[PDB]
Amino acid sequence: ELVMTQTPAIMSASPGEKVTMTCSASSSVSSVHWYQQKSGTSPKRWIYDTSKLPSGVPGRFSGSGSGTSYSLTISSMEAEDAATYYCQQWSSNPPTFGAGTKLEVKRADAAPTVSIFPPSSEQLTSGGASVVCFLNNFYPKDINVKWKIDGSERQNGVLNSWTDQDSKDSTYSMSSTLTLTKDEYERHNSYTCEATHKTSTSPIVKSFNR
Amino acid sequence: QLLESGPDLVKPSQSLSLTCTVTGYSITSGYNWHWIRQFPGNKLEWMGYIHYRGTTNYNTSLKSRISITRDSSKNQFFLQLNSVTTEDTATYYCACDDFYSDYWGQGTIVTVSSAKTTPPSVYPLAPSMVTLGCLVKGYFPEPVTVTWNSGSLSSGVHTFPAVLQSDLYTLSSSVTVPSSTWPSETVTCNVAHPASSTKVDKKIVP
Ligand SMILES: OC[C@H]1O[C@H]2C=C[C@H]3O[C@H]4[C@H](O)[C@H]5OCC=CC[C@@H]5O[C@@H]4C[C@@H]3O[C@@H]2C/C=C\[C@@H]1O
Repeated sequence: ELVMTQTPAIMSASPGEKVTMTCSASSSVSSVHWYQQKSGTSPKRWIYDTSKLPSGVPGRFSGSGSGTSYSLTISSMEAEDAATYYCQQWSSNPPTFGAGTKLEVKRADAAPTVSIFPPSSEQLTSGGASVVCFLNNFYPKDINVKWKIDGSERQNGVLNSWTDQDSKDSTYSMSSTLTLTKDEYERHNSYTCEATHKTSTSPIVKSFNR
Repeated sequence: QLLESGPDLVKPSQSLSLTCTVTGYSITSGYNWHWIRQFPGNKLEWMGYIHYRGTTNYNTSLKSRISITRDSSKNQFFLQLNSVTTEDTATYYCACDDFYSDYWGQGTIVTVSSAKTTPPSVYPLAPSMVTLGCLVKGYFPEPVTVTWNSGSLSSGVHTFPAVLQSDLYTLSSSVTVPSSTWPSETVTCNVAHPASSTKVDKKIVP
């Protein structure tokens, strides 16, 4: 149960930048381990026994520390270093892990490609009706979506999901699903997906008429 | 080298059992073989390990409920976690290390819930480049796997994290291809839900 606080919780860097993250323990620990984890894959030891590099780990990585204050440093950031880093201590059982530092890689801004989709026939047949909207490959990761049916905003029945930074183009994506009963759907004509992003003052809109 | 296998879903108060099949190296030759889990939220926790000499070392907070054994003849080791609850829901990985190096499996997702296993409904999302989609909803538990054209279409694909609501999950996946390839050629999302033994191929027609 000893607690490792990792800082910052989230951070971004352009390739080439020096990167530093800290691991501060609530109690004395004699050492720590660092793990790198990229979206969709298992954790992997990146630094062991606080200053040591396992084979295959790039030398731009280094770790140092003592007592209750540890840190991991990247001399020169590369796009392939984007991932979440966890520190772990094994001085006491349980060998507690930190909550992690999510290192993201920055790139040029990019507006989202927005696509809307009416409910399918198979679903309508089941008494259900979902309208789907995709906001793909945008950057920064901050974005909003708003549903409008015949002009007025709709808030209930909306489920949103966000992907982690893309590994090839470093963009983010979002999916918004609006579900209504089949009869509520057929009581209206215009369905709109509105996306507000940094790359544009006025929101992007896509829509269809029933 | 190592692959986890076991129940997709367990009910509370039951015992959870998992197997790690190791190939390429003998679990009796060296390394410590662990079981490590990650709860939704990305919080990691080492559960314990079985030394290559047959010896054990557990996480003190799980000591009374856990048991790690092995079958040297089949070169696999196991995890048993008694009296589980909705807290135990996590992605479980088996791994091995010798301090200087470590190796991990792919991890297997285990959900502890008394909710009803439900097959998913797969709806096609039709509308230079065109975006298509696939809405997978009304299922339980996680996970589901989604591929496009049996996996031949990989880039230009975005599969979004499922969202839970009222004990049912909803997930979507988009694929972006040239207008030259669609509707000209066929695009199909392949959906699998091992927990209900469901496999669906939904062709995306205009
Ligand atoms: O009984 C002494 C000490 O036992 C612990 C000893 C070592 C630790 O070994 C760690 C592994 O190197 C590491 O391998 C690879 C990947 C992920 C995690 C795994 O974590 C292991 C934790 C382990 O801690 C054991 C129990 C903790 C303190 C005990 O006082």
